[PDB]
Amino acid sequence: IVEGSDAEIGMSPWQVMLFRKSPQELLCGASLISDRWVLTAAHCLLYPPWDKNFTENDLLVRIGKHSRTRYERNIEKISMLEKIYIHPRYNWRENLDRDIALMKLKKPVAFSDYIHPVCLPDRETAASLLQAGYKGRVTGWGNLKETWGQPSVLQVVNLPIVERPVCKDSTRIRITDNMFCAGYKPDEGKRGDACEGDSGGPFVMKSPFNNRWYQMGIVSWGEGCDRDGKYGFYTHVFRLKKWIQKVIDQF
Amino acid sequence: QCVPDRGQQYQGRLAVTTHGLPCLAWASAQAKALSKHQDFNSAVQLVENFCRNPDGDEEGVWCYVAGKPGDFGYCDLNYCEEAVEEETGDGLDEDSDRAIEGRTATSEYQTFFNPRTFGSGEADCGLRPLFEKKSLEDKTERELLESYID
Ligand SMILES: *C[C@@](*)(O)[C@H](CCCNC(=N)N)NC(=O)[C@@H]1CCCN1C(=O)[C@H](N)Cc1ccccc1
Ligand SMILES: *[C@@H]1O[C@H](CO)[C@@H](O[C@@H]2O[C@H](CO)[C@@H](O)[C@H](O)[C@H]2NC(C)=O)[C@H](O)[C@H]1NC(C)=O
Ligand code: NA
Repeated sequence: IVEGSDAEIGMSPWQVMLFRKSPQELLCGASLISDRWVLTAAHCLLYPPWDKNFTENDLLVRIGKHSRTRYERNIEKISMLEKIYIHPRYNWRENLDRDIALMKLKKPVAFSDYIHPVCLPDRETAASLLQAGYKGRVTGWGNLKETWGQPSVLQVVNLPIVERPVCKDSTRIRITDNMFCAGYKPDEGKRGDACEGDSGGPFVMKSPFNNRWYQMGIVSWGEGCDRDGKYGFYTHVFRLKKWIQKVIDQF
Repeated sequence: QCVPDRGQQYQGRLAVTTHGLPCLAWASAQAKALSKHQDFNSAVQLVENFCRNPDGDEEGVWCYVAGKPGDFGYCDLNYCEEAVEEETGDGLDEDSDRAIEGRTATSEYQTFFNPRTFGSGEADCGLRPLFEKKSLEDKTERELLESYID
């Protein structure tokens, strides 16, 4: 997270760290959507161009964390993985369209002050909140700068959703209805972006109607981090909600 | 001459992707594994190994090429000019139902996955124990809520 600040304790209790067993290494972020399902970006698990293909036994999910590196015994919970589901049409060869994956935990996890799931949007929530100008919040332990700074503690940044024509013209990469973009315009003054290592993490918006936090996006991709005229891209979670429900219900 | 409506009506014979890979059989096992959790439109006939657009992909027709996630490819059909576009509060498509339900008369959000091993979390999700449940505001959420108002 570039130009963010340290999170407060329990500010994002759904934030999950995906972690390689050996060598021991943060891979990505993720978000807890129930007591035994975790959402993440597909490219964190599978990206053949970088020779990347993690299976269930390669990984751990760590929940309730704040420190990037410290083992936070009695606060964080470490769960093994039962099963990984990558979107069947996650388009890694082109543009990371449908950059989403689900992971079923070996055993359900108990909730606490530090561990608690995020909501998924309904159509109505998505329709009213997902508009240009409105800000959501992104969290993660990824790089502090395009040219790396690992944070000592979970970072957070608030960013506005950007109009689609502006997203489209900011990049040569093909953007789809399964993505949205966020960040400040050059000449808006403020700065901020997600970066490498933040992928999988949730873009969340707090509803004014019921005050719950809804995960609207997943950190997906960008070109550098925090460049003027460039925007971070997020997997549009609502538009892939049917696939989420179907995977979960058919289990 | 040119295919309209992102080739959602399209009944042709094309069985090769733009990258000259041969379409797998829609009825094939590995193709069915990949179709298993997807949201397909009935008015789209999955014939043989022909390029179809079942999910209403903005990019048009496509087919599977092998059995792993991401192993599919678009097919190079000539589409029409179709001059319209979707903006940040525009593009619909049915999502989070089964068959236009309506009946939900003891709750006004409409929460979704059923209580068995969907697992648990749903009723309370998105309310933080140290913030919303304690009635405390975090140091920067006000910025988010204010972006809705102005
Ligand atoms: C996996 C994620 O940690 C990381 C997030 C970067 C977010 N950046 C900004 N908001 N500025 N994603 C990536 O690194 C993805 C995965 C493959 C390559 N990639 C990129 O973002 C590339 N720089 C751009 C790209 C996009 C789509 C296909 C190929 C390359
Ligand atoms: C990711 O890794 C696994 C390896 O464990 C791959 O699974 C293979 O599946 C193929 C085709 O279905 C089988 O023939 C192999 O026996 C499996 N590999 C082995 C030896 O375990 C999977 O294909 C890999 N994903 C990608 C996209 O490369
Ligand atoms: Na920028």
